[PDB]
Amino acid sequence: RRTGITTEDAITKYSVKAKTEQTAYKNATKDMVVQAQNIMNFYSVVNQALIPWLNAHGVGGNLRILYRQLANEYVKVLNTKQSGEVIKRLKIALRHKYWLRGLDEAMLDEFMDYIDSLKSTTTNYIIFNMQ
Amino acid sequence: RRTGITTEDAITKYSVKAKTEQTAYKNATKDMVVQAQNIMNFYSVVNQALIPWLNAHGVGGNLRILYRQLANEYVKVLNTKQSGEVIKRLKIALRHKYWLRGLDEAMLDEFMDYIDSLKSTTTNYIIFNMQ
Amino acid sequence: RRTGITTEDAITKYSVKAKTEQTAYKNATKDMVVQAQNIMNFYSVVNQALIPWLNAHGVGGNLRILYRQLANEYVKVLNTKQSGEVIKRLKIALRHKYWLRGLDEAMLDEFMDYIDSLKSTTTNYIIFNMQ
Amino acid sequence: MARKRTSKNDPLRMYLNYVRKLQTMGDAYDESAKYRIANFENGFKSLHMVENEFKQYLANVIDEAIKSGASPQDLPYVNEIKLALMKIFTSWLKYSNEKLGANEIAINVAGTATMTLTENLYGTRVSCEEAVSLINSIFAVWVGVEPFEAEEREGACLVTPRSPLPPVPISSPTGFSAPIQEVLQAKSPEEIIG
Amino acid sequence: MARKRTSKNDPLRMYLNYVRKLQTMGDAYDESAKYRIANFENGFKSLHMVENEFKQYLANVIDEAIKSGASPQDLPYVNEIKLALMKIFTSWLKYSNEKLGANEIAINVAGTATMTLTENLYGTRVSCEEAVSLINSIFAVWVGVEPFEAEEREGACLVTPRSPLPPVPISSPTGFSAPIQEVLQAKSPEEIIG
Repeated sequence: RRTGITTEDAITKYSVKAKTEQTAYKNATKDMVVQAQNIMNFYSVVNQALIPWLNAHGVGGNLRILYRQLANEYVKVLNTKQSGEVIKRLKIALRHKYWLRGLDEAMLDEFMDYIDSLKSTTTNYIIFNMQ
Repeated sequence: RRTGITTEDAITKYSVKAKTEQTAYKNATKDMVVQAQNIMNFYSVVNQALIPWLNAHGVGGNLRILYRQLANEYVKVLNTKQSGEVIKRLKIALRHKYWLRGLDEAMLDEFMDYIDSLKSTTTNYIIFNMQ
Repeated sequence: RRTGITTEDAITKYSVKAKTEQTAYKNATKDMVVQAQNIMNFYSVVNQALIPWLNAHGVGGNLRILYRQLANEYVKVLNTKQSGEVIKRLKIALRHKYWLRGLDEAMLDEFMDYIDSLKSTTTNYIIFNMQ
Repeated sequence: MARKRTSKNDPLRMYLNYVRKLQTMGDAYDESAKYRIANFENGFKSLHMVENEFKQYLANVIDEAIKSGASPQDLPYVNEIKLALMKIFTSWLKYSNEKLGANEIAINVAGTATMTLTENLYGTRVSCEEAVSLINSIFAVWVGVEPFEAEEREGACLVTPRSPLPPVPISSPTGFSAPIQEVLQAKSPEEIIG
Repeated sequence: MARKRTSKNDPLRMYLNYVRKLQTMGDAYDESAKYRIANFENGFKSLHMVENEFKQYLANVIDEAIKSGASPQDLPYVNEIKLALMKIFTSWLKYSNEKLGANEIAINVAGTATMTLTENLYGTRVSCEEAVSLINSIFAVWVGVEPFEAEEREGACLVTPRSPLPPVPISSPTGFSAPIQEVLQAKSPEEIIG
């Protein structure tokens, strides 16, 4: 396929596919039931490592989300299968980015030293089983 | 058959064959079910050889695709049944082509030395079985 | 029958026979099912002898077809039941013809020495069986 | 159409895709009839005109050779040798029917000349040099070129071109020819079109 | 389309989502027909025009080379070498069919030139320098640039650009072309539109 496509062609696709995309979402519910426990695995392995750190290092209520933004982006980079040779660069990239959004670096050096216990989350939960 | 054919004849074929080509796609779904696991074999044998190299040699997130462009074109040339006497020429052809799209040759010499562990992928998955 | 026939008579035949020729093609499908595996025999016995030669003698991707033009015309001359006393003439005829279409003779002498392992392909696959 | 993605040389996939699409070929042919008939209607005229022009100009060249005092046993050209010369001229019709250049037509017709004059003039009283002189005379009548130089250098005869060759002076039209009864029984021009 | 959230490299999820959506692809194709046909209607003309323009300008350049006294055995360009040159010009059609800049077109066509002139001119009588001179002559006919410098520096041939390349002088229109019978049999313009 190309790239360069007009504004009308994409709108024409999205408008005419409405019936098929909703009758495909109706089957994607059946598929989502068994695959949805990656949510449970994700928040288990993130809260089990961040609730003691945030809770005992002294950060407040509503800044915990900004720290979750940092940790969640790091876990996304992890479970797209990317090991330490890219992580040693994306750690200082994320450090500068969330310093730029108003955090304090006396928290950030300790937090970037802390996030090496977060790992990959998502697995597969549908086996083939031809029998 | 010839080659030289007018613009109207090809459009006349494609416009009048719509009913038969869609009722042939409806049977090609049944054929695609068992043949579609060449996708699984392909990405298994490509990721198993490229995820450690890309992951430990230090390349980023969004350049991994350009490296996949190189490796995927090499695997296509492989599984059209073409062994080393053409590969010893297409390696330097692909080296110049993806150098021309902005890569670095200090990556390319090591990567062209690396891609000899990629091999053919596609097999057949429908047996005849007259009984 | 004669030969010399007007332009209108042939067009009159082809235009009026449309119903009978399409209802004969509808039965020729049933006949084609069992006879179509001469395609399989043909490409098996041609690829099994040409893929190592083309693949290890160094010829490229898109010239393999021109070599297939030569080999396929030789296999047609074979399986119209024509043995060596005509082949010793048609080999040098085909050598001059595909030299004239831009090949190199340092490939052609070795290739004409190579094509004596190609033989006839087509068999019959419908037995009578009066019982 | 072909899969247009990769070769994937495997004969069993070939036969199995053929068996899969035999349940659609039988209807696509019935659908294809409606333009099949008109394209043959205005495509067969080129073949029939080039075959009549070959018959006529071969007869003229042979009669001008007989008027020079030769015998009709010297130059047979009866049934199969005329079929050979019609093979080379019909391949000239094909490579002119595409929009090919002049020398590409010349060398493809030279290759077909090599194959044809290799096959069917061993054992039949007619040397290759006389046949190639006859072909050059017919092209001198048609377009006035005389392009082919030949040799009997090996056991077969080999034809190579000397000059580029023009395409056939016959245009294949994109008409939609209607009967005279449809013209006379109609009431309006748009009834003939529509 | 893709999931657009994360990569999640796992082949079994790929095959399983494909098997899940095979019960909807077979109806989405039937729905897609109604704009598929019109987009091909006004998209195939660009291919057919650029292939005819290649045939014509290659014929002109080859005939001007023959008028300089060369032989038609010196420069074959018959079936597959023309197919190589059509590969590079059709990739030029693609990268011009997007709204890309000049040098981006130049280096993508140079990469396709590298791959094509690497593959199919080993073992066939035509050096790479003559082919690249021919490509530069055809671009001198079309847009008058002559962009590519080449080398046979290794066992393959390598093409690199010297100057930016303009896009193809052919516009792909967004028409809705109606038959002449629909024009004549109608009673109003809004019956043709509506």
